[PDB]
Amino acid sequence: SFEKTPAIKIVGNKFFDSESGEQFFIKGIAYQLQETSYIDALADPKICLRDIPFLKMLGVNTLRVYAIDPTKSHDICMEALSAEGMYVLLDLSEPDISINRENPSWDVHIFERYKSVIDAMSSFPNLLGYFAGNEVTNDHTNTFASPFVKAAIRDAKEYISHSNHRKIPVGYSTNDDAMTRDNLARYFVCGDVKADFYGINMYEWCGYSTYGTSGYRERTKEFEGYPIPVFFSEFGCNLVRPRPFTEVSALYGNKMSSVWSGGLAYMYFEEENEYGVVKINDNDGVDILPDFKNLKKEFAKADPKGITEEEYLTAKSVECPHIAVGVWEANEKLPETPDRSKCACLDEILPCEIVPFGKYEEYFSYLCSKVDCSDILANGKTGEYGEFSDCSVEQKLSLQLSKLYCKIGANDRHCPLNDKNVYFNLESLQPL
Ligand SMILES: OC[C@H]1O[C@@H](O[C@@H]2[C@@H](O)[C@H](O[C@@H]3[C@@H](O)[C@H](O[C@@H]4[C@@H](O)[C@H](O)O[C@H](CO)[C@H]4O)O[C@H](CO)[C@H]3O)O[C@H](CO)[C@H]2O)[C@H](O)[C@@H](O)[C@@H]1O
Ligand SMILES: OC[C@H]1O[C@@H](O[C@@H]2[C@@H](O)[C@H](O[C@@H]3[C@@H](O)[C@H](O)O[C@H](CO)[C@H]3O)O[C@H](CO)[C@H]2O)[C@H](O)[C@@H](O)[C@@H]1O
Repeated sequence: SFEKTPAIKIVGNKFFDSESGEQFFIKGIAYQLQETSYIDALADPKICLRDIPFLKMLGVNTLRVYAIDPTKSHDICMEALSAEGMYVLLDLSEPDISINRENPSWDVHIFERYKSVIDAMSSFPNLLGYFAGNEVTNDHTNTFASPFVKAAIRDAKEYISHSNHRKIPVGYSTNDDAMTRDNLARYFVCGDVKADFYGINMYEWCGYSTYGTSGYRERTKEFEGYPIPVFFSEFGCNLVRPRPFTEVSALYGNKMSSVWSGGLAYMYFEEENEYGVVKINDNDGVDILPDFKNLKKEFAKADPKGITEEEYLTAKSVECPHIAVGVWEANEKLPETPDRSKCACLDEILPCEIVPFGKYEEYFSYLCSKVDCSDILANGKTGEYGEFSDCSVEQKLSLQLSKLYCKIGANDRHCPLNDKNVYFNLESLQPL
């Protein structure tokens, strides 16, 4: 039974309980432990079942999870969360498969990761939403990554739309860099492709601050009227400890409740970073930390006054920020939808291949000085994306390798790169 967690839907710039029609406010906490590189606590009952009683004590209705393993089952933990009225916001990426902010690509390999997570998690009514990225652009030196994130939002939403699944919204989580934040917010709702919701990692309020002095009043005025639901995807500056979490009183108070859809404290687990509200001891048990009681009391007190779906309904294109060198370099034109079938054709017909099974940079420099690599380049500043720029890194390399091989024209099965990962593709010899 998922009865205690009816699906949440979006209307305008607010979330609503699809059953009751009442506005949904996130009272959340990030929940992520740190042969996958990441640990998927939601795939392991002995972990989630240990923590849910403590999560219940805190009074949260939402978790943010940054990484799941889509090859594992999640029904036990997802059902156990639902039985306690808890929802999940989930990143689609993982640390080893994410859009690289310094050298961005939107390709078949990352898109396949996104689809796998969607197919693993979409059956659960308590899946609140998916993030198609987290703090990808994080300052003025990497704004050209944002078009790739926008393409990911577009493609994730279309993949969901064309699937049998409930239409779980797809949004974005951003940092709070002063020089880029206005542009980022506009960009993710500009043109034809928009985030469904927008989360900000918000650490402006530290210690015993106030609505006016923290910056919260300024942020609230800035996001007034923003066309999609907005919330604090993280909060909980730890400058002053134990964290009193008095920001929670402001966030759910009258002024902010009309703009913000709540937020998620960072975070459940203590990881030698002084951000946890619990610490897992040597016996694998939960040791409650001084912050825990303060977060619990603040959430307990928080009673946001929202508006109902029906009354919101009877109440009611964004220009993309211009480009300026060194300041804002995210083109409105987005990379294409990665095409697994097109790219899979490279695996089959190319004479020279590099297996996935430091290296990449060196080989690109070598090959791209011998052949024209335009067809695999992706430029988020100028909005120029080569025909195979959506293929995997190895496919892109193999293409250039094969071009060089054909340019040489020796036709002797010697691929012109000495490396154990290079091979001649015998299928290339087979006529289609
Ligand atoms: O900056 C250039 C380098 O970028 C490298 O790729 C990164 C990629 O590693 C990153 O993965 C993110 C994680 O960093 C993120 O961690 C969460 C934290 O952001 C948060 O503060 O704490 C939680 C809980 O502890 C962390 O899990 O998790 C998300 C979701 O799984 C991952 O997407 O993403 C960056 C932007 O997409 C990306 O640039 C790249 O590997 C390097 O080569 C490059 O030098
Ligand atoms: O500079 C880039 C950096 O910005 C970080 O966001 C900052 C906030 O950290 C900062 O918060 C200030 C508090 O630390 C201080 O104690 O109080 C003052 C107000 O009196 C706060 O402003 O506020 C600025 C501007 O609002 C933010 O830009 C981001 O978390 C981080 O993502 C980014 O790298």
